[PDB]
Amino acid sequence: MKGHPKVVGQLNRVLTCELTAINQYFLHARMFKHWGLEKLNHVEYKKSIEDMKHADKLIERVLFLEGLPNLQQLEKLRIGEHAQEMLDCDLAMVQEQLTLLRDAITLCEAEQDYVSRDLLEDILEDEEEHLDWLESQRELIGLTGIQNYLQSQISES
Amino acid sequence: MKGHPKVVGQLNRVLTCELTAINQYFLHARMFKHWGLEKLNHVEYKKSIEDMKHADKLIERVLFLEGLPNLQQLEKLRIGEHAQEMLDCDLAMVQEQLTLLRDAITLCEAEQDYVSRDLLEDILEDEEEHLDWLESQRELIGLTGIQNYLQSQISES
Amino acid sequence: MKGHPKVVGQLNRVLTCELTAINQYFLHARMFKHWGLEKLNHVEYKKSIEDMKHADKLIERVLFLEGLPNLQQLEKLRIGEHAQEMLDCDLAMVQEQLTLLRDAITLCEAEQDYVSRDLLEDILEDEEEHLDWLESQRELIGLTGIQNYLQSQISES
Amino acid sequence: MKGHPKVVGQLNRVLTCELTAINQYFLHARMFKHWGLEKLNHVEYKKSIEDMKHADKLIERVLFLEGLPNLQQLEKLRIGEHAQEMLDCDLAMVQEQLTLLRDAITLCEAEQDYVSRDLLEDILEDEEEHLDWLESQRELIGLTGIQNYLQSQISES
Amino acid sequence: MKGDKDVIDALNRLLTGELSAMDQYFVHAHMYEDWGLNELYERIAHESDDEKGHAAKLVQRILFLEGVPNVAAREALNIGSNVEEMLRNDLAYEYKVADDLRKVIALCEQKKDYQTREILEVLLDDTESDHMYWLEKQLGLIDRIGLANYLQTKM
Amino acid sequence: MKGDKDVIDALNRLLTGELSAMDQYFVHAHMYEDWGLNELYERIAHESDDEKGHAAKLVQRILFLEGVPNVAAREALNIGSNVEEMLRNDLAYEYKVADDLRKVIALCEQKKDYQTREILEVLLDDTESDHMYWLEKQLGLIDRIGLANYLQTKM
Amino acid sequence: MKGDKDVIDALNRLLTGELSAMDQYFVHAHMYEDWGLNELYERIAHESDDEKGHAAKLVQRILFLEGVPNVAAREALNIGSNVEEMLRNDLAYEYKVADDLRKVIALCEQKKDYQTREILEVLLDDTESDHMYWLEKQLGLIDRIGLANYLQTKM
Amino acid sequence: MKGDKDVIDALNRLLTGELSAMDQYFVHAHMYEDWGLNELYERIAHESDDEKGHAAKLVQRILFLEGVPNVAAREALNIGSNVEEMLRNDLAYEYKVADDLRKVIALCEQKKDYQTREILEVLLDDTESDHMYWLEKQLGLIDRIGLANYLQTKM
Ligand code: HEM
Ligand code: HEM
Ligand code: HEM
Ligand code: NA
Ligand code: NA
Repeated sequence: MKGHPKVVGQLNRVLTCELTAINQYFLHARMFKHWGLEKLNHVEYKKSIEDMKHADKLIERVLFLEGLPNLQQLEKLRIGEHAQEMLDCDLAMVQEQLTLLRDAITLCEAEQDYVSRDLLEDILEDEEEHLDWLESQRELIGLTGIQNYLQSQISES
Repeated sequence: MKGHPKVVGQLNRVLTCELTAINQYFLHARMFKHWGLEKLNHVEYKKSIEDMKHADKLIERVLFLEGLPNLQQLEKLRIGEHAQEMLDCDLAMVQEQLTLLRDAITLCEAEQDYVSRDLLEDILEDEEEHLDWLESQRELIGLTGIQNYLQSQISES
Repeated sequence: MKGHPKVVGQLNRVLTCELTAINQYFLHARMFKHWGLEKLNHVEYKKSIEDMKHADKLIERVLFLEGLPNLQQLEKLRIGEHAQEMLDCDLAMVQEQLTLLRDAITLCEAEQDYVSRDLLEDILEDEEEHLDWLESQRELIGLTGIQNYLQSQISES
Repeated sequence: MKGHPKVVGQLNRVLTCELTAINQYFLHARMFKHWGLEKLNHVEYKKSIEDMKHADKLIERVLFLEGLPNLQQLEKLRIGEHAQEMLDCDLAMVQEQLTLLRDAITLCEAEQDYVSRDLLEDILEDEEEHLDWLESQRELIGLTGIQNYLQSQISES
Repeated sequence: MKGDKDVIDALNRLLTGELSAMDQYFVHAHMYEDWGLNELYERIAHESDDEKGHAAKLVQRILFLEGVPNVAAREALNIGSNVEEMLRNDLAYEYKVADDLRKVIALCEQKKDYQTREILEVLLDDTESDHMYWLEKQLGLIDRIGLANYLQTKM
Repeated sequence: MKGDKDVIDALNRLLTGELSAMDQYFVHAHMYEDWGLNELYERIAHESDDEKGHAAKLVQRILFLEGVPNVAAREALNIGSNVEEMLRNDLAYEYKVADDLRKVIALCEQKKDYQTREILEVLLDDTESDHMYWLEKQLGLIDRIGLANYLQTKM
Repeated sequence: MKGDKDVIDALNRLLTGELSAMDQYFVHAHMYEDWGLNELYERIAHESDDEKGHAAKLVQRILFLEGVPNVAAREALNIGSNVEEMLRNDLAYEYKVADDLRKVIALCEQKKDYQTREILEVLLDDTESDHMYWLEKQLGLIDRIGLANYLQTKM
Repeated sequence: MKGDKDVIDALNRLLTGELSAMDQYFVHAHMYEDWGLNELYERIAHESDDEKGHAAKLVQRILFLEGVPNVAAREALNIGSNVEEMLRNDLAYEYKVADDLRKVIALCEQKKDYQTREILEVLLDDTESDHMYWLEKQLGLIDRIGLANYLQTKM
């Protein structure tokens, strides 16, 4: 089905941002593994796998809409040096990506692209569950301290 | 363990190339799925998963060697329009990446980095098994024709 | 039970034709096996087994009706040289045998031989399912070509 | 929850008596085992285990009521020389302890301590089932004689 | 509940569409079976069953909204004579159904009838992601391997 | 094979009948479900499925006989407004289908088309022994226990 | 995230509605059990549990949106005295909840808060397709079989 | 049976208490979940469920005693802002519930309503031995290990 050019452009931009998220989440997961923080590894890895599924769905939607998926471009990665900075960078990226998703859902509704909108709404609920998790982690660092919080991440389960 | 700067640079370059391979293989797998060629989808997807594992191992090795994994840079993607062109682009990328791996193994041996060399040798055997598969596919297209070859890819198993 | 002489004669003629069908179908199945066309082997063999069951039922009915089953006579066999000719010969024989079955069912109804008629109606439905299959095969040869059609018969399942 | 001082005192006195019961029942069970009366062993041991559970519940209740459990004091033990005397000593102790439990239940009701009263009522039903068993044993000794009664205790089951 | 009158009219037009789709997929599946193309027969028969499920959902929604479902009306069927023509007719008709579903989803959004909106969104998701996509893949495969190779895979 | 032209026409009229039966049983089952009468909903829905099976058999027979199945034409549906009316409409329509099936069985016997005869005999056996009999039983039960007791059993 | 202030107010009004629904369904289920009508007791108790699930989802959404859930406020309960009155009160209250849910879904669409929109769309789908429809079916059954037959099925 | 009027009034006050407890434990469990303190979330949610069970028992008893359960009234909720405050509010409210339960058990003993007495004795046993004791243990642990160690165990 020939999709709207604006919808394909928005999907390609959400795809760029999902790929940037995959890369940042995997680098952060492996930086966490390198420090022995295994539960943070596990969370960031499953989140990178999740954005992997999201990018897969966006590529398939852009292909179905007879567009050209743009896997070449990536955004700038925010790689932190320590756990708090990495969590803040992840938070900032989730927030930017949620703003982007909301703009794309608005445009998909304006163009009567309703299955693109359903796709983007699944991506939105997932990204906003991870936003919830990151805010929980920040509150936990504020509550128990960074040393106690990091001690809880040593064991993966 | 503090690794050699040259070995970390070579590992980071092999990492750039493994990430480029992941992206190209996934785009090609989903272009194949979009055309109903399901067995080609499956092969290219498992190959992208394999280069995914390779990039994971390279990131972990660069981190263990107290280097900074470079997940930001990617090489130029060769995306084909039809099956033969996509297979040729995959072939060209495997060949370039094998040359790179051989240079990195030589350097790792010259620096007595033997576990880096073992890592790169596993990546080499995998990449060169996929080189074998791509050459098999080209011979099969030459033997049965492109229409017969593509008909064999319709069903995933 | 003493059956009508006309009904026993018709049953004996349908029996001659069922035996001729058994022989032709088995020769054709083994000619197909000799050429490596295994799925055609399997079909023609199960069809010969089916006409075998039909001849068994006709013999038992002629014996119950105090007649003499005639297993000595056979009709002329149409043995083809290639797959299409063999399928056409099978088609011609099914059509002749269906005409015969319809005449016999008409006569069985005229003589109030209703269980003979039920027997012949089962034979009719079976022969006319095989007629359907042969017409399907001819349409498939017309659709995919003889080389593609024969390639689909190489593997038995 | 801060409990009434009178209720905590009564619970501590019931606890002293439950501990004395544990000690007397275990000494009697092992005196029975030493004589080969195994079923009497088993009964007196399960009764000592039961008073063990009772003392556990009383300690937990005195602790919940912000009191100090008194496990130091014990009452005088009535240790018999022969089976009948041991059963009579057990009977006397059960009767004294039942009088104590009834006084404590009355006081717990007067102080609106209703979960203390429920606890003490479970202890009362248990102690009074053992009173029933001891009276049954005395009637059985009167009915079958002491030699026949003791012969029935040789085998534990 | 009492549904909007325009929403019930649009649901009834969608019902006519789904019922015509059912008939066309039914006769096409059986024309595929008559030709020995059992894989197309099975695929198109399952799609006729999915059209029956969509029509059931639409009838249930029209009755819940206190409307009268119109199962008597039928659109003109476009029956093909050869495999490519039947696939192209199924694709044309899926395109028309998707367009009409989008119009009715817009109408349900304007009329605040959100639940009809999600029923029709599930219908549109099936129409696009289940059989329009499959038909486009099939026509692309016919273009790539040829019609005789394509039909050979469908036996 | 090449079927008799009259036999294919009669098979196509039977097909129109079966398809109209399917539509009527479909809307009636869903009208029963809308009213909480789930036992009637399930029974009438399974009868619509049996009509779909009969229509599949008729379409397969018409295609085998080298005819063109007519799935576009539909007879007028007689939709009831209350339970007794819908049961009586289903009964009237089963009666019409059975009469038309008998006429076509006679025709298939005259035209020596015995296999179409047994296909239609299986269809007539279902029409009589599966749902005409059931509908007569249901109307007799309504007469015996009353409509309010009868509908109470159907929930 | 920081939710829109109007979206949190509307979510809190929906929460008050769901909590009042829970209380009303709770007391109605137990009034049904007191009368031996165990099928209505079980149905209405499960609906009170579904209202508790909806209220949990709304509270989670209000807390995620950095609002303060209001579980203290309660709307006036409309408790019936006989079965028909309690069913009609439950229906009136489901109608009010569905209307208020539609208003809040419109508001979430205007305020770009799409995720609250789908949470409320799931809530509206339950309200319509789970218990408003069931209540309308029950009242129609009371109309068809009578109240004494209807109550006999509910024991 | 016809229960004593004072016993039904006291049971209704206990019901108001249990329902307010349910609301407070509900919002506190979800405030714990919003903060990543999943162990407190799960514990306090299960306590809200136990309050729902107690309220069900009280409503059943009030209806059996031919009274009218009051599920509309609610006491003022005391919602904390930080973990210690919410635990202390839950403890204060458990203390109030236990005091009120003791008063009603005394009343049921004076009014010879023994069965209400054992229902309330089971409720008091849960209130004391299930969650008042747990809350006192939690506050003592906060005093022993500190609040940051205590909250670390609750994730
Ligand atoms: C730094 C780059 C990446 C790394 C290191 C990486 C690593 C991985 C790993 C280790 C797995 C699990 C493999 C297995 O256990 O079988 C995985 C899964 C997957 N990846 Fe990636 N990946 C990367 C980028 C991407 C990209 C860019 C895409 C798509 C555009 C992608 C798509 C997928 C998919 C679809 C899966 C399957 C999900 C699953 O595991 O269930 N990946 N990745
Ligand atoms: C009067 C003629 C014949 C009759 C009535 C007859 C009947 C039968 C029957 C009833 C079976 C068993 C079918 C089953 O239960 O699955 C059978 C098996 C078989 N027939 Fe015949 N048959 C006849 C002639 C022939 C001829 C001429 C051939 C080969 C040239 C043949 C080849 C076979 C074979 C290979 C089997 C399988 C052996 C087995 O049952 O394990 N038959 N036949
Ligand atoms: C303050 C005094 C005591 C208390 C509160 C107490 C409590 C308990 C409890 C609760 C059990 C486990 C029962 C069960 O779960 O089945 C137990 C087991 C036992 N007790 Fe005691 N007990 C006390 C003193 C004694 C004494 C003085 C003896 C022996 C001279 C004794 C001998 C045993 C034995 C042999 C066991 C079985 C071991 C096992 O549980 O596997 N107890 N006790
Ligand atoms: Na071929
Ligand atoms: Na009745």
